[PDB]
Amino acid sequence: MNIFEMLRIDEGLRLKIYKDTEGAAAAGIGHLLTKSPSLNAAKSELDKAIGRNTNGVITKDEAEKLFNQDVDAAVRGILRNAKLKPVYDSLDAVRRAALINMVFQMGETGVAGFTNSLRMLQQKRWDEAAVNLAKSRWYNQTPNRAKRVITTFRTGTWDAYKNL
Repeated sequence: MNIFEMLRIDEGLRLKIYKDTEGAAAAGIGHLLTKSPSLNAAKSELDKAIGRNTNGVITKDEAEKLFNQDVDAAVRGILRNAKLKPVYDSLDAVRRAALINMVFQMGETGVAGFTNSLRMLQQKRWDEAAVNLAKSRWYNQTPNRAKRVITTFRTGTWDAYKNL
């Protein structure tokens, strides 16, 4: 199990533009295209991202290419962030993947906002961090995914993804 397999499980794979959990236009493996409600705006962003006229459909190879770029961008996003880098550096390899998962899902700005949880993660207060991470719109909007991520932060193992 690794970060690509983990996010692949949480994001799924769609070879056509689709609305994500929160209405935004997305495609492939959780690749956010636009918050805009325009199907034309989303299509335009997809063509731009892929470099060709997709007409809203992409191949598996293209979904994966976008996926590699997005994971890479999530990591570098974490490493350039003053609030996130310290937390990331203090974590073991499995928990680092959990932090990357969150950033991939809600952006470094959103995650950097989980101030108290980050502090708790830094101090390695796993169970307190888990409780605090659950008191969020994030958890309430996407409970099944949030608990797999929270469980990963709490235990330091891949158990929450093992049964999947």
